Amino acid sequence: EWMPVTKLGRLVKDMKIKSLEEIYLFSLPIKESEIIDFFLGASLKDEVLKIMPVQKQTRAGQRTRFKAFVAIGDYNGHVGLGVKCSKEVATAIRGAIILAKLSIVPVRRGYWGNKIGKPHTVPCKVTGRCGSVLVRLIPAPRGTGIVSAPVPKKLLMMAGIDDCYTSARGCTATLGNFAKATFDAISKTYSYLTPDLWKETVFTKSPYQEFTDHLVKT
Amino acid sequence: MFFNREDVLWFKPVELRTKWGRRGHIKEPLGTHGHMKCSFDGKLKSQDTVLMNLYKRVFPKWTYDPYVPEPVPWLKS
Amino acid sequence: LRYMSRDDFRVLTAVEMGMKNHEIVPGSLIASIASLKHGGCNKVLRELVKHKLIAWERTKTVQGYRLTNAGYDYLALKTLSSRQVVESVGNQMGVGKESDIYIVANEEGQQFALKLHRLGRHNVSWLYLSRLSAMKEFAYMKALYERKFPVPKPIDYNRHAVVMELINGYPLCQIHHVEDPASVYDEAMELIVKLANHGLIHGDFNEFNLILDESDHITMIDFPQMVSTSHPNAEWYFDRDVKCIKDFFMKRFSYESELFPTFKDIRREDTLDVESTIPPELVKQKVKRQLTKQQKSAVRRRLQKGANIFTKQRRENMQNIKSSL
RNA sequence: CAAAGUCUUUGGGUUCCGGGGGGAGUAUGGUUGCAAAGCUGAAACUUAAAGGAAUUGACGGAAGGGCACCACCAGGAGUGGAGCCUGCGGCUUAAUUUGACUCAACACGGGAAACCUCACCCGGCCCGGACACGGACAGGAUUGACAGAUUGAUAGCUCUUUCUCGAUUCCGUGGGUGGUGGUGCAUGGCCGUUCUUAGUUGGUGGAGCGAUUUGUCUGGUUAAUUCCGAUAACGAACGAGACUCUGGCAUGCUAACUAGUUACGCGACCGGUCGGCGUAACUUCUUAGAGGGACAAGUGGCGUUCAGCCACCCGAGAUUGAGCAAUAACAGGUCUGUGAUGCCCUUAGAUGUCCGGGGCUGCACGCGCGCUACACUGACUGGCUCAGCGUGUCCUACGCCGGCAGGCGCGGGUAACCCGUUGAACCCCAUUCGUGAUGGGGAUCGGGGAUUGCAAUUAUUCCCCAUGAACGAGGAAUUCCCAGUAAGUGCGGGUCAUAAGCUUGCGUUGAUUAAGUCCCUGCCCUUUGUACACCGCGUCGCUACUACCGA
RNA sequence: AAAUCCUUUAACGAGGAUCCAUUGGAGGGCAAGUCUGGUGCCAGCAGCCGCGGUAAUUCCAGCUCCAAUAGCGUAUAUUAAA
Repeated sequence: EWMPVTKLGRLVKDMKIKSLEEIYLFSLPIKESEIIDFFLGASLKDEVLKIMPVQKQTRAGQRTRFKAFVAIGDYNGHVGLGVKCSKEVATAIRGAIILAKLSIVPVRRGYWGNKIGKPHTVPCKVTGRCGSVLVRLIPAPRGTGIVSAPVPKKLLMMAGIDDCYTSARGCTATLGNFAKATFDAISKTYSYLTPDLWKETVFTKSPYQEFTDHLVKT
Repeated sequence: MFFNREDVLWFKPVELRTKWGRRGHIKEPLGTHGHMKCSFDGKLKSQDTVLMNLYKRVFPKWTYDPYVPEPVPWLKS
Repeated sequence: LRYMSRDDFRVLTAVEMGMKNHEIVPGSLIASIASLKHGGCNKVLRELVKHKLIAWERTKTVQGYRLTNAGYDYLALKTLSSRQVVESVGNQMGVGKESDIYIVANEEGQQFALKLHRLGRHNVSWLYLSRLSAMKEFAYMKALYERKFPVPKPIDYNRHAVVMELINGYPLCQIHHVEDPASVYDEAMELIVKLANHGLIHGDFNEFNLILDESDHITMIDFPQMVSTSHPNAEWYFDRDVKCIKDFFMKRFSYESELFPTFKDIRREDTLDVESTIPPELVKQKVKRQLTKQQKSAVRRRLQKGANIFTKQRRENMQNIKSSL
């Protein structure tokens, strides 16, 4: 059973916010796991990218605890990536999943040649720079598939990208930096300004400012 | 391993070994029958077998004849 | 007992090298300073822990091995075996508080006495304090035997071990009767004056530090406590030892003294209180020493990678994690 | 780092220069140099790494901090020295089983074992080898056995003797049970220690690529991540604390013939005394239930007026004592407590089991736990008197008989009833000896006597005579301890057929000294620093094989 | 050219002990066993990391499985990975 804490949460609970897009439009922070689990529902699958065991230096000596990297993805839209460290492995996993649901970003999907059908590729060649790992995504023609290292292959697949030429530089072996780089690249797809978004943005009322009267009752 | 008393006393300086790899050597003989106390490096399994190695030099028999009979043609069984 | 007679010398001596500088010695260092055999010394250590030769320590970060009480003892006997003084073990053992007395036998079959110092701060300091004790005791034992005193004959010293002449008797504390009390008394009184003549005071000259040989001959042992006559309270320690013997013979044997020796004689005897120019053959020697040191330093670094225990701990947890996923 | 920026959204011009570490900036050539040298400059071969930044703090031979009578100081009592009781080694022995070895082994294994226990040693017995299949076997497979020999044994165990026993077997193949057999370094559980010392761990938020950090802290204060309070933290969970038992106090409450008191009547003897006898008043004594009570509350000092500390009045009490006890660990103990157990050994001339006998207890010795002592504040001898925890079908009273160990007979107690008013010992009041190996102290032994039990010879214990020793307060060293506390002194349980010099509890007499410190043996905090470098093992001897130089 | 081979065709030619599929591997990289026996820092394996010193997931075997498949290993030159 879910009982929301945030204003956004309460709105979500009812039917006041229709999609996840109204949150992203006003760049509000999603602080509760349930909001994502409500809108995308069963469409969110996940891949455990890695379980690396680490031994934590304690005054009690050494004890074993596991670091989980999980990339959650609703296909044809939204990715997220989580990293958690815990005593059990299952705990680590679920924590990572929860954490990765809080980090769900939309990706802009573009076209390679003429814009016929549904979008399949990265809209323009973007990059994701994360601590000596430099990931570059490049628009590929339809049906090429994701030509990449296994990890950004996963991440791009769960983003709903069909085809992308990847190229990585630097110490790509350290998984955290690699995955985080690719996530950072994919986030940046919406942040890139093309000629497509040149029209002056007419401002709709924010979820807060629109349903103010309904938030008086709670 | 022995059956007399002075059988054990004869082979006193012979260092024992063991099937499970323990390296020992005899101490006292006790019985009038062949019984012996033996020290070892570690503790023995009961499932074990103690054994000593004795050696002599052996030289071949003098059976030399240069004559050797002509064989019949060889065949299989 | 001592069956193993090759690799056990080199590995245990390598512990003693690390013991003088540091506390618990890591297994990485051992193989570098024991360069004769590489890799297979870690199974020797596992045979050393079977006996009371070495102890393991894995505290928090400190990983390695330290030398034990009995393990330090075996090293001296292994050295005394090479000096041809000790071969087999005699069983008459007087277990004391400061030292242990072990009867030893040589190649000849001639039985001698061996002292092993057991001072019991970490065990590293305790097995260093016993080192200085044997060197000090052997120093006095040599000093008195050369100067006509009735002491055990010094033979050899090894780290904490002292081999002495086998004088077998009973300590004066557990003596019922002496056939001639007067002659024994005068013998003992002479020995206090003898030491004072050489510029020495025993300090603790009691019935607990005197042994009778067939109730004829008084033997003196235990010498780390001795003081100089230059000391301000020189006559006090002199008179306390006199009164200790005066009263004892009056108590146990009922002999009262006719002679009262209080002579200060310093010193009529030895003061024992102090107790193209370079030839090609040299060029060869010098080039050799350079080439050995380059190879020895590289072998140390090869042996320092033995960590084998660190890799074993990391592998166990990874198998548990993958199965649970 | 305002350049080290304007770099995968990569191109303002341009010079030099690096491509894992070594070998090596070495050889060789050239060239410059009077020289020392400089510039230029390899390879063969060897090696999984050389290293740069950052981050926690295992260890400091860091420095500080704080902590503890298993540390000290101020002290009291000892041990260690004697004699003995028992444990360990050591050594003889058929065997003198075994585990345990600094605190964390050594009156420990409820380990005070006559047999049993019992594993050890000697001689013998039994089968307690379930089961499936084959062999045999009913014209009996097999079982039990007097006599006599042998035999310790009325052991048919073997032999003669020839009787019973009716498939209940027996021989083998496998192969199941069983072992106080091996491994505690193959395991569980229980326990010991680190540690009786005090923390451990999330969740969410923040910081960082990340390891990580913040929470968990300047300061004061506390046993303390405790508290006040400061604040990128805010909240938790777990344990300590909050508690369980016990003790202290109630003339208040619920109650009593299986504890009573008071009183009356009766009795006895000089108004008394009686635990001598029965009714009524009731709970003060006694039991035991609820509910109180003390919380640093009151007042005053000192303390960043803060947590608290100190002092005292009221108070019974202004610390009662224990139990239970964390995160993690030691390759701590323990197959010898388990019908809890894995392998391995031994399984029928057994390492299964019973039987008889011994041993575990042996003795030149060291090491330890402990009792009795070394006397005058003492012992002996009378008289006087006072508890509590308990246990009881083996405790026991009461009559008699034997000095005494103990016997005889009758009773009570399956229990607040009987022992038992539990008439305990030091202690108290008189007599004795008097500085001495003494009447202190009783070892070591000779005789008898009585119990226990199938058996007391290796005295099981207990009594009564003798014998009557070392022992003169104990060095070096060390042990324990702060208020009904050390120490004296008995008692009761456990152990036990017979038994406590051990132990676990109980009281009774009852203190001196300190209410502090970090010196000591160690332990605990805090603060700070941190991921075995270099300079000081060789000599000769004959043979072959490798690679250089060479007449 | 003459043949062969292929193609085309009479007859015979298929029940798993056959008309039987191999080579490498099975800790990680890297797809697939904490299986069983043997060995006991030995023999050996292992490109690299490493495995073996008495429970070896890494050796030699057995069984089981995986990758390629009439091919599959190994050494070397070289290209991408760079």
